[PDB]
Amino acid sequence: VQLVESGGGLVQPGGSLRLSCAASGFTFRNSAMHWVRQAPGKGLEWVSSIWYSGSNTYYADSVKGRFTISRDNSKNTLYLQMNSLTAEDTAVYYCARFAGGWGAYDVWGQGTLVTVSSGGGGSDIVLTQSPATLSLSPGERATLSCRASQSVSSNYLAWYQQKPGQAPRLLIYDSSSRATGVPARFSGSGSGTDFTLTISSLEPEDFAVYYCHQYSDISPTFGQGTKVE
Amino acid sequence: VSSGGGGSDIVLTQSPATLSLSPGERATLSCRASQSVSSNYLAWYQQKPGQAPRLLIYDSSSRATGVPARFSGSGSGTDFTLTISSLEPEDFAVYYCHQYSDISPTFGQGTKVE
Amino acid sequence: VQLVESGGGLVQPGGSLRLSCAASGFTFRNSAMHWVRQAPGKGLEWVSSIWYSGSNTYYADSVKGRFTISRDNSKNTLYLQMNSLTAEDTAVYYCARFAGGWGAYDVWGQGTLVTVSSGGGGSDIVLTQSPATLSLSPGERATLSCRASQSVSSNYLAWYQQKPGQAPRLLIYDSSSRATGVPARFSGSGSGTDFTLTISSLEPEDFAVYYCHQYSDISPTFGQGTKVE
Amino acid sequence: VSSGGGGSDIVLTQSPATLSLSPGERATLSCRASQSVSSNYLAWYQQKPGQAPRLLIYDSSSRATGVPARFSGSGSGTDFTLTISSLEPEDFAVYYCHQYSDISPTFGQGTKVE
Amino acid sequence: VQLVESGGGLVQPGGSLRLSCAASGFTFRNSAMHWVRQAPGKGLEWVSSIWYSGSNTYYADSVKGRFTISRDNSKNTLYLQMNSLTAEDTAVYYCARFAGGWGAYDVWGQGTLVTVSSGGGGSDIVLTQSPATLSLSPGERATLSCRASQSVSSNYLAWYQQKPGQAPRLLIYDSSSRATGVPARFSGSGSGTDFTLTISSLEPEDFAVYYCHQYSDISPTFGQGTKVE
Amino acid sequence: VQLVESGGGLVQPGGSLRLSCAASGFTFRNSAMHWVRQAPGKGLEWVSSIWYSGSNTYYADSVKGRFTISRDNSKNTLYLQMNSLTAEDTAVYYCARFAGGWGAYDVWGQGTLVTVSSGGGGSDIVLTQSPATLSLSPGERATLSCRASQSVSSNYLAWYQQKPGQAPRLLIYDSSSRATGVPARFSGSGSGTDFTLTISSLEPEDFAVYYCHQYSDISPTFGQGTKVE
Amino acid sequence: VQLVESGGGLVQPGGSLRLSCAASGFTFRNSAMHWVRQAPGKGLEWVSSIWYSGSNTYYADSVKGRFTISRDNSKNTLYLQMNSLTAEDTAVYYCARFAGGWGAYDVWGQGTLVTVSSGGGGSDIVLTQSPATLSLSPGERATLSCRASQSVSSNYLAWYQQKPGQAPRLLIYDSSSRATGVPARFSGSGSGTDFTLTISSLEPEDFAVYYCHQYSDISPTFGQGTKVE
Amino acid sequence: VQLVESGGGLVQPGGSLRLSCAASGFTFRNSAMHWVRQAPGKGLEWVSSIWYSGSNTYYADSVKGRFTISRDNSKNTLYLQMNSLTAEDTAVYYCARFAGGWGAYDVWGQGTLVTVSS
Amino acid sequence: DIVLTQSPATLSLSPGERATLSCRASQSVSSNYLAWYQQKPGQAPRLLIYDSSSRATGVPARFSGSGSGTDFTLTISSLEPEDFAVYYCHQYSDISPTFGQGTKVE
Repeated sequence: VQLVESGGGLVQPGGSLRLSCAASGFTFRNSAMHWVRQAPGKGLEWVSSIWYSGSNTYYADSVKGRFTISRDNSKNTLYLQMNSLTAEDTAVYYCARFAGGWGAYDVWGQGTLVTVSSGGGGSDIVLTQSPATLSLSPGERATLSCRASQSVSSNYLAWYQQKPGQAPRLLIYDSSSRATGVPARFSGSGSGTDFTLTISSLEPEDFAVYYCHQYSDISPTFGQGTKVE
Repeated sequence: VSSGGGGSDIVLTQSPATLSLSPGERATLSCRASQSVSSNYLAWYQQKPGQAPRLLIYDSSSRATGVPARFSGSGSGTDFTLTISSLEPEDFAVYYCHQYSDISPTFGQGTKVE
Repeated sequence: VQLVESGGGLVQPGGSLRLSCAASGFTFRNSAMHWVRQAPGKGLEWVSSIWYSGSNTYYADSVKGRFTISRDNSKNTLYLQMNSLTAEDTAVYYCARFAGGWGAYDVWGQGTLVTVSSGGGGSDIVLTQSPATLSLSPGERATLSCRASQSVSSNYLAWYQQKPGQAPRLLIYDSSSRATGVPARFSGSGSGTDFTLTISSLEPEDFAVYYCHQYSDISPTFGQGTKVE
Repeated sequence: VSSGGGGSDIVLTQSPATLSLSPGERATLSCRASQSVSSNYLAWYQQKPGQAPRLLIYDSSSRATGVPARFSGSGSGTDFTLTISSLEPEDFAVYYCHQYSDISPTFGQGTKVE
Repeated sequence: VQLVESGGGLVQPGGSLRLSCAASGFTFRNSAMHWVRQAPGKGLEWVSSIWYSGSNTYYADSVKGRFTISRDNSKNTLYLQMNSLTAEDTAVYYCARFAGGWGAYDVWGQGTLVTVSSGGGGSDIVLTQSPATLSLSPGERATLSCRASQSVSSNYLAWYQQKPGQAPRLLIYDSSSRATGVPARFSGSGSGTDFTLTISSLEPEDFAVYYCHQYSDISPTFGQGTKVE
Repeated sequence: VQLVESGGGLVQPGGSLRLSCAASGFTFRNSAMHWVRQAPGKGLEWVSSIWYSGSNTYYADSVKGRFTISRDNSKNTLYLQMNSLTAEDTAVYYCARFAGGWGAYDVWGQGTLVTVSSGGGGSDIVLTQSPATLSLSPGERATLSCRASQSVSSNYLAWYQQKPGQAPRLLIYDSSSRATGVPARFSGSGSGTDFTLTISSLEPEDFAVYYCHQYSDISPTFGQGTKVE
Repeated sequence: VQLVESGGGLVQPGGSLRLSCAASGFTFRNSAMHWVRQAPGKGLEWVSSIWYSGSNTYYADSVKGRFTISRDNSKNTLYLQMNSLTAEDTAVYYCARFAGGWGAYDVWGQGTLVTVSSGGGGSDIVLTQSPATLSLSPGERATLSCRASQSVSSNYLAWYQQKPGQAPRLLIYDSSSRATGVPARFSGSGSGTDFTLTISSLEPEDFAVYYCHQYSDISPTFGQGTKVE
Repeated sequence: VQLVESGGGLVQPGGSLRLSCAASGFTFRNSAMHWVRQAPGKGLEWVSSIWYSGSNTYYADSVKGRFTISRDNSKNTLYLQMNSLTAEDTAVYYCARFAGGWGAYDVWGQGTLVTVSS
Repeated sequence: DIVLTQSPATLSLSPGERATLSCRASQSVSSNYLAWYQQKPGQAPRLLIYDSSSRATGVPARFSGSGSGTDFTLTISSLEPEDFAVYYCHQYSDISPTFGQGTKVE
């Protein structure tokens, strides 16, 4: 009672890949067969299912319209055709026999890694903001930190304010340049890998999420935001 | 981008997120469903790093073939528990619960026993 | 300055796979290009090397005769053809530009996982012998243990003696049955998962390596051996 | 089954296999070669889990572009050292030495700094 | 140049002991002499210092008011009078000549072991709680385990809840009896060596430390606690 | 039913102290009364017990010969006389009524803090050695680090080698001066707050524990050692 | 059921020491009480025995005539008077209750270390000879090594030959000076910490044990011998 | 340069308690010495101060008329006499040397817990 | 009576990050007689900064004080695990010393 999986590998975004899973030791032609995937460092996620002729094939919203599950019962083989691949499809994909009330996923393939990437070496500039949250009162000072994994050339780092339900608003660019119409209580500083946004005396309208942003290369990245509440 | 309705999949919440224990000690894992799991169609899996998941328990309490008796599951409806009576050094892994009572299969996010 | 890898995946023993690495940002036609691999939980290991017009390709002894490195300077692409794959080829493979005294491996691909397996996860009964070594004198008793991860049906467990440079000898089969010609000082016992080989009074010819062996299923396994010195 | 080994390969031995340290402390890593490394063509790489190796030092002592000054390499012949002056939380990784002084490149087996 | 030590041994808590250190090979009357101790498995620790007539004598904080250093220059002998001894004083004690900028502790005695103990065991009933820490949300269930090294006769095992800065509060006794006023969500169970406390639905006021406690013999012991946070 | 405690506070090592516990709401003269303590941050620990007229009283091994439990039934008062106090006695002390099979410790006093200390600090120079453990082969180089919390004036830092069961042995003093008889393969260096000991080519006799030691003030301190194995 | 031991420590050779062991929890007056000792890094060794006053006290040959076992049944105390102590008495001494067929040594004291020494914190010069054995034929060369733990001043190192049943015979002194009547085929060399004895062409009369010997201080030491077969 | 504190403990309401602080390593006779307290879970709170002969001793309103600060310069000791104790006096009490412009509270005692309860 | 208000009440940060703490007085602090103290669980407060900007003996350079008048800040350049504690500001410019309510860095 075995499932021999094959396929996978490293593929460019928008590319195609076909996974196969060869069964032995059970009546494959009658079995419900599923695909399950697991993103790196994440949990298990169901992908697709196929059963007898007369039943519906099912897909998760993540893959419906791009992936095609199929089977060739004469070769006891399960297939997953993966088209229009995206970085979010990066995961280890498992074939599995579904036994329902008689064992759930009782037989698993060993799994194959599918990585969807056009990148090189190769590391985008990661921005880490601190603290994650600041609880303050009107009139008090807010000091926000943005640290980059690499030097931000030309200090091309910007700060944005975003209130709920609204688009982000530019506060600071070029690390220290205050945009037109921004009150003087906003000020940015720092260089290289260490940047700070300071709100000298908070007003009730300054409570929002604040993002830092580096535009010193072809791969723009954002910090994950600091909420000032 | 969605094909579902106002509807809501059955959400499984495992607790605790992490358990640090020693060999010989008891491990008690919780799985909590947002809705009742029909027919008690809930399973437990063990996953070690770099390996495929391995079935431990199905139908909430039925121990899979080849699984040692120190593993046991219980509970019904929305409250399920996996108990490892006396941990062995081979038991340290990530454990997932899984409901298969409907068309939209869902997993818990896992409890790491370290 | 980028190296964009593609390929890899899960394949069965004896299969073939081709890896590719597309370069940009440097004069690929002048650069020496290498392949480096890393087995899971292991260190880095050089695989192959290729350089300019006067093709002078080099291979590691593990792959010489099975792998072929090549390059197409018109597409700025490096290739690795991998034939006769075995589970020992399971690794993450990196392409890398070699700069020698001007940077060693200064540019790396992101790496792609190549896994060579026929579906091996392990239903096989694992036998653990203890202790690994026993130092005793003639006339003393040697007590050897064999422990199975699962119950050995019908007590189909055997014991063998092996001296250096010679084939093993059957000592005990069916857990307790003494083979033809075996002196009565050898005796086996136990059932299920707990088995013992006893040498009542050691003779100078009894100092050897002893293996246990279960034949209760279709995946036969051996213990890893106990040396009696 | 062998292709003619072996061999003339320069063997690199790293020590210790593991270093348990805290942020702010000094990490001193050793790489010993079985034979003299001509031109001191020895490099050091940093590798974090799931990522490609990153060049730290080449030509025994040359700190690569973009590498913080707290990394420094030294030594010659058969005795080489990588020093991390004051560890940062991002410096905890596996470190490999690498000789490229001949046609058979070899790596050390790595030192884990945890 | 040598320091010859004598004294030490095994004494009961609250006892007294005097160590000696006879010197030869140097001008002892002018030397600064120290005592240094080392608990089993631990590091070196300075204890006391004495020097010329006209200087101060110094003591470590822990021994101040208990130990007295002294010297008899006519007999080239150093002394350490040790009073109010407790288990924390168990250590090998060294006398050493302090040379300062000309050799620090350049001469050491061979050391004598001082052990302060009223008994040799050890054979108490050891309670082991698991896990040490539980991070849970309100409404979830907490299952706490208490394992005894020996059988708890009559199942005389109690559970206590303690909040920061407050005295412990009895929850369960006789393994399963809820104390008066304890809500029904708490419940104890088990027998022999395996006991559990179960909090069925955590309230915000239930987050505290929980201790088990066996009172089946003349040497009561507690578990080391489980913090439900 | 209550226990009203009194006493405690801050005393110096070698001092004495008496705790009291006045009972009300029950027939005190028939109840067994215990003392339980809890060191800062640690768990509960039984101290002493006392019972009826034929007083068979019990003590924890650490306090035997130092503490005395007693009771005055005419005053409904429990006492704990504490002599020969050291830092390990620092704890919150509770009196408790022992109900046994009808409630264990069902009634507790509110607890009083007893702190034994000869001074606030503790403001010494802290030496931190790195790493704690080095696993090396003969012929390799051991590089040991000793960092100080404050600058070591005059570079008054020494290194010692200690083998199991032997007294420490001076290797280096004044940060970099080799003691007489110390081979050239040992060498110390550094100044201010950063010091290193280097053993260039490890011999089999070099595997031991190494300590650094600052003697630049009247409070000598040691590192906790580095084990070279 | 407990034995509380006390006494021991570091004492001069020829000195005296008394050990005590206080019993509780059993009818001490009826029990046979023994002393057992354990030299550092060695096994257990019986020392003495005492029983009812109608039986005889017993001693091991190691201690008979110098040690006195006694008991005071009114204090439930066992004693061991240790007179005329020698370095061979250095050991951890245990008191133990002997139950014979009803428990052997079922109750032990915790043990106290007795060290009998007159030396300082420094060690004697240790000589290590290698190899332990040399099997050679007549006419062949024998090369023997003696390595000292410390440098041997003035090269005061000697070599002796000892045949079975005979006194040692001087071969070489001052490392290289051949004694009177010694054949020229014997020759010594080396200095400091590395010394060698060479027998150029072995004769059948040269098969014996060979010892090195350092006389550079007041504490003479010998190597452990190399046997030439 | 240290302050060795002693005293404290658990006392009934209305009871009395005396705290001590023994100084060494500086010219205590000339130093301004303060008591500062910290109730469980709360912040630091100044209690009392004493200085040279010819200066005024000061008390917080919460202890004025119940607590008495004093010193014995011959013995290099600082005292706090705590009378008419209430549950609100429950706190860890610190003695501290006040250096003003040259280091504020630059030397602290280790603190002793005073709990007032019945 | 000078009231000192510290902000934020809580700062959750990782090792290596900077902590910026604010102390704001209801009145001007004469001579900038403002101090900062660090207190760890179970221990006495320990002086870090005095005179608004003077670093006490033995205090690492990673601690820095600044400000004047009514606005003062304590900055910890690179947080270490032993730096996680509660921090109090303290004005001693008048006869009624007052403390801030503390900022706990966790």
